Amino acid sequence: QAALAVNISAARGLQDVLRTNLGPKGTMKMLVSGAGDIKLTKDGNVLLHEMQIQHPTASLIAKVATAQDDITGDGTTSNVLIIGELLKQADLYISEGLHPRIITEGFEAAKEKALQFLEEVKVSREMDRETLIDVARTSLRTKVHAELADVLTEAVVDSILAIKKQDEPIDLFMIEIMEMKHKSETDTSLIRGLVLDHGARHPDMKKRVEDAYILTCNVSLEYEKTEVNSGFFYKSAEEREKLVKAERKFIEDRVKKIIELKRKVCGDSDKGFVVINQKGIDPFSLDALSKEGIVALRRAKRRNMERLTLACGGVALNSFDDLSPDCLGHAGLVYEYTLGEEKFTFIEKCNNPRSVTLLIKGPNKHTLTQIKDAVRDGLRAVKNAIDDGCVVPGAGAVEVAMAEALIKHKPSVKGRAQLGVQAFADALLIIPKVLAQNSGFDLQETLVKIQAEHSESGQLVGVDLNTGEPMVAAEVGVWDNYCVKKQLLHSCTVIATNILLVDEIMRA
Amino acid sequence: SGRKVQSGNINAAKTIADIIRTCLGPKSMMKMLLDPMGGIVMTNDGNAILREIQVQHPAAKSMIEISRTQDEEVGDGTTSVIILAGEMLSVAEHFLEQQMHPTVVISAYRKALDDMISTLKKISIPVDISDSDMMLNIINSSITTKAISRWSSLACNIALDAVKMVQFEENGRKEIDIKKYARVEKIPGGIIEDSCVLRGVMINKDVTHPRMRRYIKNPRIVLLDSSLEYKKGIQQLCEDIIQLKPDVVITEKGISDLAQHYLMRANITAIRRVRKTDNNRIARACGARIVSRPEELREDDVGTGAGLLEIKKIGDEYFTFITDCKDPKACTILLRGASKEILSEVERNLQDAMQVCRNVLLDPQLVPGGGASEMAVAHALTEKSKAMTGVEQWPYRAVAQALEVIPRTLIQNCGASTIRLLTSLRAKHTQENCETWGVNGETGTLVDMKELGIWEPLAVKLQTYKTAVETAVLLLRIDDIVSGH
Amino acid sequence: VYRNIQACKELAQTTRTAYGPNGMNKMVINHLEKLFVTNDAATILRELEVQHPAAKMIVMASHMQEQEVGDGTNFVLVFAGALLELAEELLRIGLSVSEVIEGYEIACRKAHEILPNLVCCSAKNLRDIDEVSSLLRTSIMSKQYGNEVFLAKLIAQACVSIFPDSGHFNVDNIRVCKILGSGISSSSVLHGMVFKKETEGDVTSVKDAKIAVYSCPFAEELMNFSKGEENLMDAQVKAIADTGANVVVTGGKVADMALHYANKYNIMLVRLNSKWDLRRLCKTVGATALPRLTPPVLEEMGHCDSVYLSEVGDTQVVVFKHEKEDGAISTIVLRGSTDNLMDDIERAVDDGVNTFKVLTRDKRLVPGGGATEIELAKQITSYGETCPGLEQYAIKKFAEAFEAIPRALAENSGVKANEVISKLYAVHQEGNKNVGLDIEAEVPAVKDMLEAGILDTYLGKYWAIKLATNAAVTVLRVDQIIM
Ligand SMILES: Nc1ncnc2c1ncn2[C@@H]1O[C@H](COP(=O)(O)OP(=O)(O)O)[C@@H](O)[C@H]1O
Ligand SMILES: Nc1ncnc2c1ncn2[C@@H]1O[C@H](COP(=O)(O)OP(=O)(O)O)[C@@H](O)[C@H]1O
Ligand SMILES: Nc1ncnc2c1ncn2[C@@H]1O[C@H](COP(=O)(O)OP(=O)(O)O)[C@@H](O)[C@H]1O
Repeated sequence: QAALAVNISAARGLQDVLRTNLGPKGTMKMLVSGAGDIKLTKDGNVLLHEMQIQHPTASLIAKVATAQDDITGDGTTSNVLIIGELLKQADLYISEGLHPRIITEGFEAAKEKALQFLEEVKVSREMDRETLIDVARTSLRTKVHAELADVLTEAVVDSILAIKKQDEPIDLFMIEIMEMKHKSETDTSLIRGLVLDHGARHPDMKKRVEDAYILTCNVSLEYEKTEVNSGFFYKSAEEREKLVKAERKFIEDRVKKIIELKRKVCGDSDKGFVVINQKGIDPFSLDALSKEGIVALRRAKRRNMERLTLACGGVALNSFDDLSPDCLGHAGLVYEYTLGEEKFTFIEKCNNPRSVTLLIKGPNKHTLTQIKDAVRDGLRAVKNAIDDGCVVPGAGAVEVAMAEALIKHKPSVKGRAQLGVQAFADALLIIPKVLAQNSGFDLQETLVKIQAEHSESGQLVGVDLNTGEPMVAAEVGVWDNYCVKKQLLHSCTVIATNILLVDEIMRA
Repeated sequence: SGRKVQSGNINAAKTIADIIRTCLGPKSMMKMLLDPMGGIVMTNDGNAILREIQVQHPAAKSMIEISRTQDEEVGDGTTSVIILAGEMLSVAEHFLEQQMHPTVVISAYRKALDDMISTLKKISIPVDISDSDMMLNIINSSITTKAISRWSSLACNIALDAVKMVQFEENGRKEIDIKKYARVEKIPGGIIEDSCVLRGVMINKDVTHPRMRRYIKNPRIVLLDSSLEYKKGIQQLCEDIIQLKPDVVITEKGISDLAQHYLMRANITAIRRVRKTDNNRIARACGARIVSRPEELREDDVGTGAGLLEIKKIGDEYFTFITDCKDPKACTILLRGASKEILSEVERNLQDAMQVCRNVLLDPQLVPGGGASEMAVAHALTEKSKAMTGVEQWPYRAVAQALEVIPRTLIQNCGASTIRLLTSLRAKHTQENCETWGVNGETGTLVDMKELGIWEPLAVKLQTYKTAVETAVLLLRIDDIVSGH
Repeated sequence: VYRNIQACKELAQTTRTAYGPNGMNKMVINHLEKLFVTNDAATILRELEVQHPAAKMIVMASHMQEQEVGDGTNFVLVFAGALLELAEELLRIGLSVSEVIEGYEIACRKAHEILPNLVCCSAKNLRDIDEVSSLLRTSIMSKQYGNEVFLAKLIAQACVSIFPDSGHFNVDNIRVCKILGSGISSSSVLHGMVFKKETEGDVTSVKDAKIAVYSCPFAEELMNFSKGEENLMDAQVKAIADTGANVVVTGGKVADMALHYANKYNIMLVRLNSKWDLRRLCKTVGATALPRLTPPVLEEMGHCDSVYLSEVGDTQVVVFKHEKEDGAISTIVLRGSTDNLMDDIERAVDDGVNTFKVLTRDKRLVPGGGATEIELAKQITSYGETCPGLEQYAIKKFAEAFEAIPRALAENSGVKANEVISKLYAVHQEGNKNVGLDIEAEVPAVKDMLEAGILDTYLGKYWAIKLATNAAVTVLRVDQIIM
C-alpha cells in the first residue's frame, strides 16, 4: 500500500541521480572520500560501488545491478534508468487499482516479445578491424575524453586482435595494465611481452640483455638467516649476533649453484641468466653475479611470477639448489628501462606471445584510474563483440523499434496485461530520451522526430548526439553488444518485478 | 544609499516588467487575478493586468502611468514598451555595479536611441497612400489577430472612408489630425451592414415639437450659452440676434412652444440638453462663433456652417442630421449591430489604422514585425559600436543586446527553444545583409517577413522605442525617492 | 554546479590582488604560528586550507604550472576564475554545459596557434650578462618590489650565467644562503655551498678532503669515572679522526673538550648544522649520514675540494666549492635586515632563475603587461563572429576571460579598470601589439613594452593558458557530490 510508494520514490530518486551520465556527452561525477581523496569518474559500476547511498532499497537496487553487471560487459546506468521508468510507469496504473501481479504478467509478456524482436534485429556482420574500431570508439567515448578515447581505440583493438589468434574466448589474465606516473599522458601503447613493476639496485649489469634465459626460483642472495632466536638482543646477545652467521655460507653455496647452472646451460658468460626473487638480495653478491652475465633481480610480487611461468617458465622458492633446467625459459629481449628515478624491466619477445601488457602514463592518480577503468571497459566490450559475433545498433535505435513492436503486439495479449506491455514500452522509451536530454536537446521533440523517421523507414534509426536529428546507427558506426542487451532486458525485468511484488516494510 | 536607490528603482522596474512579459504576440498566455473576495479573472491584455494590480513603489507607478499615456496617445504597444524599459533597466545593473556614473550610461543610452531611430527610418519599407491595396495589406497584417477577422470586410472600408474626415490643413499637407472629433454613432439594433458614413455632425438631441422651420438651405450657426426665457417682461437677445439675420442659433437650454414661436419669428432653430463633446464638434464642422457681450457684437457674430439640414426619426427616436458642413473635419460615422462588446474594439482598432494612415501621410513606412525590426536594429547598433570607442561603448552595445527581448519572448511563448532559434535568427541576419528576417509567432520557426506578410507602422515603433528609452533614462536620473516613507 | 563555480571564484578572488608588481602582500600565519608578509601567490595558496574539491582541481593545475614553468601561477588562478564566471553566466542564459565545454576547447585551440604569431624573441644568447639580465628583469620586478629590481636582476643573473654548458640547466644548482645583517645592496655572488661554523683551526689549501656527517647531534671513584669518560671520548675522537679525516660537521653545539681534541688532531670542529643542510651535502658530494661515533669508514664518506673561511658579509662563513663538475654549484649570498624579507627575496630569485631555465629551451619572448592578453582577446573575439552556431558564446567568453588579466593588473594598482581596458583596447587597433598598461602614472595611461623592455616568456604563457583552460573544463564537467 505505502511500501510500494516508498520503493517507487527511492528508485525514481536513484534514476534522477544517475540520469546525467548516460551517453558520451554525459557529465562526470566526483567522488570525494572521507579521508580527502577525490575520484572523478562516470562508469556505472564504480558509481554504484563507491556511492554513499542513503536509501536502503536504493542500496539494494545498486547491489543487485552491479552484481548482475559483473556478468556481462556494461550497461549499468541504462539498466538503472530503465528500472526507474518501469517502476514509474507501473505506479501510474497501480494508483488506480491494478494489483501488481497484472503488471508483472504484462512485464513478462513484453520481455518475451522484446527478446524475440531483438533476435530478429541482431546484425551478424563478420570480423574485421574497422567494426571493432567502431565498437571500441563507442565503448570508450562514453567513459573518457573524446581525443583520448580516439588514441586508446587503436591500442585496445590491436591488443584484442593479437590475443584473438587462439580462436577461443580469452582475456583478463592475458592482458594486464601497468601503473606509473609520467607527466605526459600522451604516451600510451601496447607492450608485447611483459613489463615488471620494478627492478633492483644494480650498477650496469647488462642494460640490453638481448637473448637470455629465465629461471627465477627466488634467489637467496639475502637468504633467511637465524636472526629469530629469542625475541630480540637479550642478555644472550651472542646468539643473535654470532649464530646469525654461518648462513652466509648458504648464500655463497647458492652463488656457486647459480654459477654452475649459468656456465652449464648457457655455455658462456653471455646469454643472461634471468632470475627474480620475491625478497631482497645483497648488492655484493648481486654485482658478483652481474659481472658473470647473470640477470639477477629481486622484490617482485606473486602475480608477475605466475605470469612469467605461463610466458617464460621457472620454479619459485626462496631456498633452492641446482635444479634441472627444465623449468628454464627464454626471452628474445630482456631490455631494462628507466624513467627518471624508477626502473622498468621490459621482458619482451618471449615464448608464448599471448601475454601482452598495455602502457599508460597519466599525470595524476585519478586520471590514471579513469584511464585504467575505461580501458578495461573497452576490452570487455570488444571481447563480448567478438564472442557473440553479432552487434546491434546503438544510440537508442533498438529501444524505439522494440517499443513499436510491443505497442503493435499490445492487442495480441489478453486480459489486463496490455497495461503492463504499455508500461514496459514507455519504459524502454527512456534511453533515447535520456540521450537527447543529456545532449542538450528537447526530450519529446527529438523522440517524435526519431519515431516519425522510423515509421516509414523500417530501418533502425537512433539519435545523433551532436545535432539531435535521427541517424541510422549502421552507417555512422555506433554499435552495441547483443549480450549486453539480453542481460539488460533480463535484469531490468527481474529487478522491477521484485520491487513491484513487495507489500510491507518491517524492521528486523 | 547612493546607487542603492538606482538598483531599487530598476529592480521594481524588472519585477513589474516580467509580470506582463509573457502576454504579447499571437499566442499570449493567460493571467490570473485573485481579488480579496474570491473572484478569478481570465485576462490576455497586460494593460488590464497593470490597471487592476496595485503597486507601492513610485517607480512602478510612474512606469504604469507612462504606459497608459502611450496607450491613449498612439494606441497599441504598451506591453512592448514595458518589456523594453524593463530590459534596458535590467541590463543597466551590470554597469551601475561597475562603480561608474549613471550620467555616462544616460549619454550612451541617448546615443543608442538616436542610432536606433536612424536605422528604423532606414530599414522601413514604404507603403502607398490613398491606395486600398496595401491599406488592406496592413489590415491583414496588424488589424487582424484581433476580434475583427469575422468583420474585417466592413472594418476595412469603414476605416478607408474614415481616413478623409478629420483633416486639418494648418501648416503643411494634411499632417494634422484630431482624434475625438469624428462623430461616432454607436447604436445597437438591426444588422451590422447598416453601419455607414456621412459628412457632417450627427446630434442625438432634437427639439420637443419640430413644428417650425428646422432645416434651412444654408445653416449659419450661432452658439450661445444663454438661457431662453419667456420674454423681456428674454426677447431682447432674440431681437439682437435678428440684427445679423441668421437661420440657426444653437443654445444649451430648453425651448418652450411659445419660445419656439418667438424663435421662428427670428427664424432660428435652437437645441437643448446637448453635450459639450457635441457642441465643440458642431462648431468645428460649421466654423461658427459664440458671443453675447453687446460691445463685442459685430458682423462677425454669424458664421456660415452647413448647407443642408435634415431630421429623421429612425426607430421613433429623435435624430438630427447636419450634412454638407462647411468644414469636413467633424463628420458622421455610423455603427450598427446587436452588442457593443466587439464593435467598440473594432472601432478602436479602426482609428488605430486611422493613426497609421495619418503617419503614412507623414512617413509612409512600415517596419517588419515578428522581431525582424528588433534584430535588425540590434545588428545595426552592434556593427556600429565597433568603430566608436570610449568607456560608454559597453552600454551602447548592451542596449542593442537588450532590445532583442521581443523575438525572444515571441519564441518563448510558442514552445520552441529560445536559444537555438535566436542564434539562428542572428546568424541569418548579420552575414545576410538584405534580408531582415523574422520569427513566425504561430509555429515558432524563422521565416522572411516579406513572405509571411506582417508589418507594423513606423510611428508606433518609433514612439515605443522613444518612450522606452526615456523611461529608462528617467529611472536612472532619480537619485532619491525620500520625501517621507 | 554553481556551488563549485562560487568556490572557485572565492579562491581566485583571494589571490587576485597579489597579481602584478603592485600586488598587495598578505599576512600569513601557519599552524606553528609564524607571521609572514608575502605577495607571492603560490605561497598564499600553500597556507590556504582549501577543502572544496572543485577548487582543489584549480590548485592542482596551478601546481602543475609551477612544477613545469615555475611562474604564471596566479595568472592560471585568475584566468580560471574569469573562465568559470563567464561559464556560469552562460549556463544561466540556458546553454548546456557540453556546448560551453566545446566552445572553450575550440577557443583554446585557436589561441594556442594565434600565440606564436606575436613574439619578439631573445637577442643573441644566455651570455652577455647585461643583456640577458635585462631579459630576466620583469619576473623579479613583479614578484618583489619594483625598486631594487635593477640590482636583484644582476645578482640573480651573474650567478646563473656561470655555467651555460651544452644548453642544460638545473634549478637546484643555483642555491641561496642566508646571511642576516646589512641591506640587500651588500649581497653578491659567490661559488659553492656556504653556512656558518664555530672553530678556527681550519686549513685553507685543501686537496680532495673527507667529510664526516653526524646525523645524531651531540672521591677517588668520581676521579676514576672522569678519567673513564675522558678516555672513552678520546678513543671516539681518535676513531672518527682516522683514515686521514680533515673536516667534521655536527648538528649540535660545541664542547671545549671536544674542540680541544679536534684541534689536537689539527681538525676544525664545524657545528650549527640545519635540518635541511645534511641532505644537500649528501647529494652534492655523495656522502652519507653516520649515526654514532664508533662506525666511521672510508667508503661511507663524501669528498669535497676546498674549505676555508670567508669574511665576506662581515661574518665568518665556510665554503664547499669546486665539486665533481667544478662549477656546477653556484650559490648566492643574501643580506637583509631580518629573515622575513629574506624569504621574499629567495622566492623572487627562484622565480627569476626558473624563467631563465625556461628561456634556455625557448628564446621566444612575448610582450607582457597585458599586451598579449588584450591581443589574444581581440583576435579571439574577432574569430568568434566567423564561427556560427552555439559555440560563439563560449568563444566570446574566452576572449572576455583573457580580458581579465589587465583588468586585475590595473585595479590592484589604484586605476579605474574599465577606463584602462577601454583605452588599451582602442589603442591596440592602431597602437598595435607591443602596447600595454603603464604602472608609473596614476592616470590610466598606456605604454609600449617593446621599448620599456617588459616582456615575459612564450612557453610560460602557452602552458599557463593550456593548463587554465583544462582546469576550467575539468571543473565544469562535475555535477555534484554529497557534502
Ligand atoms: N556516438 C554516440 N552517439 C549516440 N549514442 C551513443 C554514442 N556512443 C554511445 N551511445 C549510447 O550510449 C549508451 C551506453 O552508455 P552507458 O550506459 O554510459 O555505457 P555503459 O553503461 O555500458 O558503461 C549506448 O546505449 C549507446 O546507444
Ligand atoms: N502573426 C504574427 N507573427 C509573429 N509576430 C506577430 C504576429 N502578430 C503580431 N506579432 C508581434 O506582436 C507584437 C505586438 O503585439 P502586442 O504589443 O502584444 O500588441 P499590443 O501592441 O496591442 O500590446 C509585434 O512586435 C509583432 O511583431
Ligand atoms: N612593470 C610591469 N608593468 C606591467 N606589468 C608587469 C610588470 N612586471 C610584470 N608585469 C606582469 O605581471 C605578471 C606577474 O606574474 P606573477 O604574478 O609573477 O606570476 P607568478 O606569481 O605565478 O609567477 C606578469 O605576467 C607580467 O606580465
